[PDB]
Amino acid sequence: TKQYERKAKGGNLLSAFELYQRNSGEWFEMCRDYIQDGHVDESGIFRPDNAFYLRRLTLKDFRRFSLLEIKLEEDLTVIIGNNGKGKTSILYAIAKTLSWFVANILKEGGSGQRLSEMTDIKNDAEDRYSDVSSTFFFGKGLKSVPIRLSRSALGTAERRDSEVKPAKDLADIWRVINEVNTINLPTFALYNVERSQPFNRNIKDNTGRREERFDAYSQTLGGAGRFDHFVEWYIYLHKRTVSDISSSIKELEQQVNDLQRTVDGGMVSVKSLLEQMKFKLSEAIERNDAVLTESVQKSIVEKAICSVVPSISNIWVEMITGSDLVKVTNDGHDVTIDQLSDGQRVFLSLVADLARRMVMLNPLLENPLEGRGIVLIDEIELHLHPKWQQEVILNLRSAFPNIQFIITTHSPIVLSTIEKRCIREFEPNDDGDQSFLDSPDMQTKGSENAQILEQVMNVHSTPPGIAESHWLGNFELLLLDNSGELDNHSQVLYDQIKAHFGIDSIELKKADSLIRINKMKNKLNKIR
Amino acid sequence: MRELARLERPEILDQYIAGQNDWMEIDQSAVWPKLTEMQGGFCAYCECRLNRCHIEHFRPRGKFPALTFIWNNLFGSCGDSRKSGGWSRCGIYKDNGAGAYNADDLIKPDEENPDDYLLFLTTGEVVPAIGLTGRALKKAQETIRVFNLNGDIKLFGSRRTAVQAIMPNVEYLYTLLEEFDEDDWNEMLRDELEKIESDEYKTALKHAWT
Amino acid sequence: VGAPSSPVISNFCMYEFDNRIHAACKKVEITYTRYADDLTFSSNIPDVLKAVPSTLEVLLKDLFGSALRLNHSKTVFSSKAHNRHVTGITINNEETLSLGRDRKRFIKHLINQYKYGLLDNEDKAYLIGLLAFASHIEPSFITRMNEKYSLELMERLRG
RNA sequence: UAGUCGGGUGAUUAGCCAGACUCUAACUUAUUGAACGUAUU
Ligand SMILES: Nc1ncnc2c1ncn2[C@@H]1O[C@H](COP(=O)(O)OP(=O)(O)O)[C@@H](O)[C@H]1O
Ligand SMILES: [Mg+2]
Ligand SMILES: [Zn+2]
Repeated sequence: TKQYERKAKGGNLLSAFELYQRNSGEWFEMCRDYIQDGHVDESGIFRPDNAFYLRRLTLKDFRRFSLLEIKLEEDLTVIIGNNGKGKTSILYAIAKTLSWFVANILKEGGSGQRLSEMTDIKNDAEDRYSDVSSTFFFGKGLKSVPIRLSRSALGTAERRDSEVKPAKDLADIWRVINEVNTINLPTFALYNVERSQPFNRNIKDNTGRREERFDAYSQTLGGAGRFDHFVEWYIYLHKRTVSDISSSIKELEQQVNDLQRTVDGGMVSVKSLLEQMKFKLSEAIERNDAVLTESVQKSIVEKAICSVVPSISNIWVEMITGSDLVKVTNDGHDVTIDQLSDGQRVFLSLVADLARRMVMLNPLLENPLEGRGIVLIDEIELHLHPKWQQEVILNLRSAFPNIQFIITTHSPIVLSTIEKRCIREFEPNDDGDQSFLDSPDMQTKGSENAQILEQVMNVHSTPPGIAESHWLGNFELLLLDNSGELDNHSQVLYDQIKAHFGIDSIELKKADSLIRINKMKNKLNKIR
Repeated sequence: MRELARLERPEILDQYIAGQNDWMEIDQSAVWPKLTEMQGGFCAYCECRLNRCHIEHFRPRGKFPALTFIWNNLFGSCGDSRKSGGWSRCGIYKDNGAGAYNADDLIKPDEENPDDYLLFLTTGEVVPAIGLTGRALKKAQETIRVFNLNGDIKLFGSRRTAVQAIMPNVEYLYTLLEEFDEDDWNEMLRDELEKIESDEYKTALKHAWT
Repeated sequence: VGAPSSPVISNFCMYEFDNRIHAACKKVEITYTRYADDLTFSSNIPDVLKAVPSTLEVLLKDLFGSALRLNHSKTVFSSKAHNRHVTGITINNEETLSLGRDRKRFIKHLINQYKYGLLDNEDKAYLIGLLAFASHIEPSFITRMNEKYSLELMERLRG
């Protein structure tokens, strides 16, 4: 129609797509360019012209929340609060919404997930129904994609309907355009506390193919990842790379060259091995000579893992024992995945799973990890030592620069690495009637952990329930009661402080300082 | 908290009369510059730097509707009902969080010197002053409880940190008393005590220095 | 919505609602108007509009119970920091009603096409209609177009 | 910085120039009906 033509020529993606569907060249190319166009910035990072992220979330009578609004950052949002403030509820609400995009990218008219009629409606809500309303942005040509998931409580005779058509409309553009000519697709993932699990290599899932592109959407919002799928996929990649003869020739050529250098260096014992390898190389060359995309995919993921996971410097597959084993160099030692600590394994699992999915869904990017998507992570500090908590957000954002991260944490150490604008904080005595979340007053990025504890997390830097925590205060008060002179009582407490904290303790130095200052103040008073 | 000097009364309080008028009616931008002259851009009770700030009725408008448009009764307190919820000291807590209190048993900083009642330890607690009994103790105790001067972790933290920053300089000045003649050392202490009028938590810094 | 009586009945049914909310807003210096199901509130006072949504919900429940409800997804706050529009009309930062930059640029595009005889009859008719609307909302824009494009061209177009 | 407003240029829904704004905070919508603008009469 002429109206659609005008809007489409103005840059409206939905109008362009409608014109494409009715006529089924011009309009197709508009849609495809809208999705694929972008540029490399000054830092060498690819940036899509049309970004995709969650802008705003509204919760009505959902779990603890009567009516709550959250504005999200395009890049990173961190939600903080005490246990029971609804941080996980917020992530669950978002994950259910995203399930509608995933379902419709996989299948026309696919069904996403639903709010629970048993648990998700606020217990004391007079209207016995709940609403989760989201708005997504996809460039200037599609500034608002509104979705509502709704559910009525189990007894209730009126039933409240969800509104998911806009999600389906956008997902249809991705699916249809991709079918005609391949495009990069968005990644959606949820990593909740269920990501901590025992590993068993023995169990293999025989449901679908791990090399098939849309397997990247399999259980993507289930909370755990599929680390098993990663391992299967990685072994697959390895087998294909080893089976490619030219890379094997190149690898064999490199091995022959390395062995020849050793023989030239005076090690005559390896001459027999060199001759064997030269024979193997000649045979490989003789066999019918023809870069595997599988080889590149493998390299990308290996680099991602090693860059993000601090203790891991290398990852590879061994088959020589007679079973396929993934091995890693962890803190300078070669180990199996099964031998990693739970903290290392769980974090490895997260990154491996995420990297795999991005590689599969972004085949046309030079760096597939620069793809688009929304990733939710609950309790990012789970099982991490403080040392690692100081690196984790920085590493993730470096590896995945165009993902919108929505994170929850209880860690001041994590908060010390993040800007205040990214932080959303619950009011201290909330009771689930606060209308809008806000950022803290203090700047967290680069600040001391003890300050973040007190100013942002509302916790004393010294434990108030321990008597020894009050001794210095009591000591000072005793000193001031006796005109600054150490009396019997003040001396006893001084000795207690010395005995408990030690001769080199900060606390004792403070006590000493108090003595010195007060003595000098008293002397001044006497002179006057 | 500081001994405040209430000096001159603004013109607008003459116009509005209690009973007829409500506090929602009166214009607040007329009232502020006289308070900002008195209070120095710092809170009446805690001495933070005012940024989110409201006019506070020392005796509240519910219990004392007679004492409403009275220049004695008004003070500039930290916090705001409007901009954000759940403020946890000073004006806002006196009403909401501090439950039952007799307003007679509170330090009014325009009338009284607080320094005779309150003591600021360098560890960052505020405590009753040394040797108080009966009513003088009860005022010190209830002022601390009702304005939440220890119980607000944000405030307890900020004050403790502010003092602990200066305690190298306090230590170092009182070593040099040995060496210098009196008039030079008395000038040095006069200077440091001059600077802290520009600072947050000025009472607590005074007690550390003096 | 399609019935000729529905506008009248709907306005009547909102009469008491309008009375109450208008009165309430006037006390706090908020301007209130309703265009069918679209409610607009504006003020020069900071931090007063935040209370309005809660007030609305209570009043709706009082008057209509659960029959009429706010669309919570459609509640939007704006200021002179951001785009402000009311029923398709842009309010610019000089407090003047405007078509908006993009619409004005589009109209200019169509006039330029007409100047070179490139507009089809359908587009021409469209352009003429849009200019009448522009004349009603932003007459100064028409003056500017006359200056930019020759009065003769524009008269020829509107004849 | 960013986003927004938009006076100008520009075979013109783009790009570029100029100036300005900033309550935590616009996402441009729907007919044949109703109302409004214009044309017709
Ligand atoms: N349907 C419900 N009605 C009321 N309160 C609920 C409901 N479901 C959960 N809650 C409350 O919500 C909180 C759950 O917090 P959760 O979402 O796990 O957040 P967090 O991860 O920050 O603890 C608990 O305080 C629980 O009592
Ligand atoms: Mg019509
Ligand atoms: Zn205060």
